[PDB]
Amino acid sequence: NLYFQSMDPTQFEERHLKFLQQLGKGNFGSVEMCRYDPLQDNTGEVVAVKKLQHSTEEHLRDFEREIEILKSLQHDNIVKYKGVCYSAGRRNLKLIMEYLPYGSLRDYLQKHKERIDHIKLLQYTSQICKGMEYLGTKRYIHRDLATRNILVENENRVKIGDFGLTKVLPQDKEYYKVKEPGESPIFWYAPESLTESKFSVASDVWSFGVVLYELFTYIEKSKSPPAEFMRMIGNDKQGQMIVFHLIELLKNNGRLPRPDGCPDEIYMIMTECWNNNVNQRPSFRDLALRVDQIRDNMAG
Ligand SMILES: C[C@]12O[C@H](C[C@]1(O)CO)n1c3ccccc3c3c4c(c5c6ccccc6n2c5c31)CNC4=O
Repeated sequence: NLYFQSMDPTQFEERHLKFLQQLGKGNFGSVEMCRYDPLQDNTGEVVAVKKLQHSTEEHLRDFEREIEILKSLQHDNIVKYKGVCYSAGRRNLKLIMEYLPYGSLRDYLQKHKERIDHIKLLQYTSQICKGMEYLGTKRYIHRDLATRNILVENENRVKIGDFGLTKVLPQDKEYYKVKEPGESPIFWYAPESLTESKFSVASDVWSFGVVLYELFTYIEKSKSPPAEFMRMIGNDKQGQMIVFHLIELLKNNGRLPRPDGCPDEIYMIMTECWNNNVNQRPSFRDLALRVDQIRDNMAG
């Protein structure tokens, strides 16, 4: 009460934050490209700005937690927090981040196959694992690992990007039980996430296996996890029947197929991440080491 705590409201003043264009839609909000030009001389820094799509009291509270999460993270493979803009005369909140020119990893794989080979895919895989190791040290569960939520700075560097679903583990437990679910990326979910609403570092590892799958399909049409799972379930199915069949499929060892051209060793990593036994999944530290040893064990 007596003394409130707030980010520096003069760091990014709304009157110097110039809207350039929309960048995309993410968890609970949208992202725009702006220029922050306090010397109004057509210089300044380009930045990315996240804003809520539905500014309810609950969503604003969740957004504050998301902002605090990102601000607490400093890592080469996590998108950089820059600050907050208290816009609308300090009666609104927007998140300011660094601008990463190539957008989502999902879109980069589709648009820039000319400069992607397996060496680059393994490099991105390694970087993703290291960012996830770092999140683990803060007891953060990302909860939406997918190439749509990873960002590309340049052909040599990717960064985990969208923290809209991220949760902090309770102090006394190794999982977070979500008790108000909204829109769920079910084709990235671990089985215990589908059946018990339990999220953990190990469920992030499951989803990382789907990310690895995505990388090695090169976002080829018809190979995405939704398209492949729907092909296995039956493209006709609708509503909850889809979830029922997905759960039944995963519990009895149905899995995404090996992508064309994917080495058996990379597919085996995917398979080990996709273990119904939560405790037997590898750690992100195991995965970073194994992937970097594979990379290092090539000639050169
Ligand atoms: C919504 C989304 O818009 C596109 C990619 C994206 O993640 C959607 O796939 N998107 C871009 C498309 C083309 C160029 C740049 C971006 C971009 C950026 C960010 C984000 C970001 C941060 C937090 C949540 C979502 C974010 N996006 C971002 C984003 C953060 N910094 C960015 O440069």
